Amino acid sequence: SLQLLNPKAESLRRDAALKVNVTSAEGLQSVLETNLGPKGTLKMLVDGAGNIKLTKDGKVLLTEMQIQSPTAVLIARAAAAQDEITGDGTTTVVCLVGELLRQAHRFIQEGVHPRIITDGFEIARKESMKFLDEFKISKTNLSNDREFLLQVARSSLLTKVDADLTEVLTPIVTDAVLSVYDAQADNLDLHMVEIMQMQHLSPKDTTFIKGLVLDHGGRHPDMPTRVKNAYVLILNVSLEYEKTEVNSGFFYSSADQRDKLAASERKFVDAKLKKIIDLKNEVCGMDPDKGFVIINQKGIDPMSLDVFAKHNILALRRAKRRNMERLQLVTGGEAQNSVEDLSPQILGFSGLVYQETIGEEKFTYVTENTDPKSCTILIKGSTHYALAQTKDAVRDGLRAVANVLKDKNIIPGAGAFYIALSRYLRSANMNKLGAKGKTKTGIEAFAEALLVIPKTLVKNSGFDPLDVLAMVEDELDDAQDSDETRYVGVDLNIGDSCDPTIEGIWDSYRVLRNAITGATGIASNLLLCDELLRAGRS
Amino acid sequence: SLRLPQNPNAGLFKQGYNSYSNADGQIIKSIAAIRELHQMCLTSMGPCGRNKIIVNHLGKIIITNDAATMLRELDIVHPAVKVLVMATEQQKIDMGDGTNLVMILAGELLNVSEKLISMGLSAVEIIQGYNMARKFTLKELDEMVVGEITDKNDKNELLKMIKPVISSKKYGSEDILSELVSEAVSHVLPVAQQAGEIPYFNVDSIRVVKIMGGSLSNSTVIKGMVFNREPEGHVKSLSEDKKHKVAVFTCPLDIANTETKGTVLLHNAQEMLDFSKGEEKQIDAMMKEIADMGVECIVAGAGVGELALHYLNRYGILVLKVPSKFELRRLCRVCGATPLPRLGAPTPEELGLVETVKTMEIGGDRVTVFKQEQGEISRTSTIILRGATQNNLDDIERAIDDGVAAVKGLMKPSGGKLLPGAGATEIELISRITKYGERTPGLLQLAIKQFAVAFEVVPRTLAETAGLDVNEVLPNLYAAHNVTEPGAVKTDHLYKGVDIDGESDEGVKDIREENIYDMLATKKFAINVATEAATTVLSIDQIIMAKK
Amino acid sequence: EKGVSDLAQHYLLKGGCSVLRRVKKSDNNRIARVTGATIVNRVEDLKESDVGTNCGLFKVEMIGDEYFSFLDNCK
Repeated sequence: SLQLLNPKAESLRRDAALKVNVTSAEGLQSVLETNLGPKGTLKMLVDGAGNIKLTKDGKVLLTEMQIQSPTAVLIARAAAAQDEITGDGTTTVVCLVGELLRQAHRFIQEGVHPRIITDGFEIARKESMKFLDEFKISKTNLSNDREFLLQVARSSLLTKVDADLTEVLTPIVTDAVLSVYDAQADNLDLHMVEIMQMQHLSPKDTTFIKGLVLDHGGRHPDMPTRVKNAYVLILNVSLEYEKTEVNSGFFYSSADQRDKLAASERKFVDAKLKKIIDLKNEVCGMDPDKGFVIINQKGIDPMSLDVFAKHNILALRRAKRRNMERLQLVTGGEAQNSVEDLSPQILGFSGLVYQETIGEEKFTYVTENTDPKSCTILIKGSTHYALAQTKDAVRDGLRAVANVLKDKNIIPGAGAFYIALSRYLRSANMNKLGAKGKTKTGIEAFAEALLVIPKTLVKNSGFDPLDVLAMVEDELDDAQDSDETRYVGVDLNIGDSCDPTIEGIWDSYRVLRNAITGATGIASNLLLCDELLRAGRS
Repeated sequence: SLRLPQNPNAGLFKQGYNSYSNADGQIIKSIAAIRELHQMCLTSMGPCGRNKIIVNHLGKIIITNDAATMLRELDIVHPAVKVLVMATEQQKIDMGDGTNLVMILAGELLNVSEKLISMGLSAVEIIQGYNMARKFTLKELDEMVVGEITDKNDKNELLKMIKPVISSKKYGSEDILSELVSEAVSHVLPVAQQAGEIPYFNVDSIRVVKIMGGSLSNSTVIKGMVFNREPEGHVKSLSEDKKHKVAVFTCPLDIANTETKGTVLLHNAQEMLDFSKGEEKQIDAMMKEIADMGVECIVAGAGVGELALHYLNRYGILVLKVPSKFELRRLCRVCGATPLPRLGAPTPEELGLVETVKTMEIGGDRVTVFKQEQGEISRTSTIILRGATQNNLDDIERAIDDGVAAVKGLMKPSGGKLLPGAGATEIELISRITKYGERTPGLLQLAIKQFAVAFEVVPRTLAETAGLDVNEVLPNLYAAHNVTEPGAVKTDHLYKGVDIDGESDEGVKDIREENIYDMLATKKFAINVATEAATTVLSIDQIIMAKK
Repeated sequence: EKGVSDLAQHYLLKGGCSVLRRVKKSDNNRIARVTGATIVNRVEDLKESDVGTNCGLFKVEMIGDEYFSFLDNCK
């Protein structure tokens, strides 16, 4: 009846629309089916502009490649938002949504109404939350165990890269999150850790730095490159050509006044420079061994750079805005806007300050701080895409480790959480559950869809997913009567099971909680959509 | 039956998106795509290598055999080839040496990998085979090193470093090209022996000036920088000697103007009469303090007004225009001067020293001579390059830069660490990795043994480009390495290498007399980048492209 | 409501005042209702009677997408 409303329109409903959500999500999951797992495939994206994106992250695949199918658009926005808050779960939600639609599609063809199918999804998901309390293992942060943070960080590292880059980046991420933990217990992920792309040597040479690094360096040659003890002065005011306010200007009567009025431009510049000199007069003690540096947020007039060169003062201009907030955490001083009020207390402290000039760009390195409140991670790579591959690998590992220190609990990985829900939902009595009659079928479709992820891990290893899970179910049968509580994982190397606690495989708590909740709402809204049409004024 | 389903549910992505996976022989097509541009750089390898012509969209022609330079102007399509393209560019920037080795070595690792994949080796086991073999390769390079550069500067020792590097790039005459580069290196070295200071070197210090005409034998080395400039007021040979005092001003010479609304204000005719003579006294008062200091030359960084150039010709002061920045920055390093923005009297301690300034015709235009003399040594010397064609002038400029980058390798490490040349470095590693492959049990020995087979391209390329049969010459070279080591020490068989043309049959005795060697710091990063370049291609199971 | 200079934030920080990004007109009406404040355009006419009070808590929580600032009412 739509052809009467619009001259030209396209619509598909009932069985035509039922094949939209099932088939489109099947092709999207097949792209990320080989992605899941540490042995998963590696994909490279090359656009028409010439850029190269090489990563195993499923979020880059969705953002770079356009999707004409509207069904995957709902999945792409759900998988992208999962990586935003929790830093993980992009490929997990896609495998949950795409499979749950197919597992529930077999009964739709049998005549079961979609609503009573989606109603069983909420009943089965609420049980996963009640089981989550007994499934999680409590960890006390008062022990300050470093080995615990090493095994959790390697979960995301072994997936994105191999063991070569994993062993290098494991202590770097651990040393980065070590300074994040404080007596205040507040964890701030953005200011504590950054990603700075620089091409030097090889990607495997990436090292950790305990102090802030900047992209700028001294323009004047006489500026000391290496300063033993430097006092960092935070200045948010810029000395340079101003907007001048509509450009009123000067009018000189005689040629002697022309040069007399030209000296007024340096009157305002030298006015703020005398305050810096007066501040240097307090720290003048041990001047040859010590030093004084200036870091500015905005560009500095080259006319005034010769003033700092005679006093051996390192000047830095055009610095980032976020870097100004971290100068109090690294050096330990305070920020100063107006130069009228200056005190030695706001001056920072650094044990080593040096600059390494590579190519045309110059970088400033700061380290050896008494009590540094923040650190950095210097990313090195051979190629442009290598800088992005490490960027997506380290950043995804940040939220994984940071979420561990937020709560007191941790979730074991290696498919131990998905297999446990299968035996729980199938063996649970329906009288305790609020679902009865045909709604019992919807719960079985949710439990069977969770067993594909541990089977998806095996598909990348070459082993038969059906035969490797036969020994997993047989081990959990005798474990209940033997008075032994042990979680069974999946080892892809030997094609047998394993223990995530002994092997060190752990997963974040916020990732799986938001993934199941997010994937349930996506698949439920798709099963409840019986018609898909396109209309609009263009 | 008439029309295919044409890949149903393909509307998930745009029609321009294509999916290519390791299955269906696409990983073999990717390796075969490397061989298209691999054979291009094979004929360019060695001193007998052949240069290539590449015409860009703008019409500029760059004739060079360097793999890193040729891949810049070429438009690359296949994604995994860009992995090989960007791998050769990093080797040229970092070490400035061994660019053709990274291109050839990374391409041969994929060729031997085609047989490895056909036998059923997974992509994971192939990567682990190259990583374990590369770690053993880097350890054997430090064991096979012979000799050292020791002292920084020597007349003879600089012929064992820059000369073998520039032999592959525009071979021509040997001693002619080696003396021009080796002379400019000794000037930029601070020397100062026994003082214990940290040595320093700059790769951008030596500048190559391209001047058409003449011959290569007429080239020379100039201690100062050479520019094409026309003096404004007058030309002066400055035969009055006693050197000179020179000052450099990065700011232009002119009356200081207000940055906002510069305007002449005259209220009455009394101020108008003195306005014309007022500006003349301003430049006179400013330029008088400079002339009183004995400054015969002034370097300007921007346009200078005519009123300022008048009083400069009164005292006989030369005028130099230095546009942009980097051109003016290297001028002060020659004379040891510190620029200051003001037009006042410079500081006597910041004044430079240049004995003579000459203007002569070289390529048909007037050039200014900043050349220094024995005393009061200067830095950042330039090399005058004379040639008939401009195309040869471009690659020789890059050939000299390859020798300048080789000097940088004498600073950061502990020494030069000379390695046997003529391909003897990659050949000795074949017998060592072969023994290493047997010492490792398991299925990983397949990728380790084939990793040493990829090193056979170096002796085969030098023999093929020399007009010799690779079947007769190559097996005859293994006869020296098949006898292993005798019951007595002092074994010189490690100096055997591949010879170009001549009498063939191996030859050139021991390369120790030939003096051609290789750099250890170059071979370290050349193997690492070439291995990671082929590893990246083998680590990608599926390739996705857009728009094509 | 509009943008703020980096010079004005220093003298406000010395006295304890807090600076924020420019605010849309729609949000200014909701803030005045919660704390009982009155919108004051003229700084010279600012008085203690138009200052908002009875604010429960001021906190900022970290979320990857954007920052979030909380203003609680004393009810």
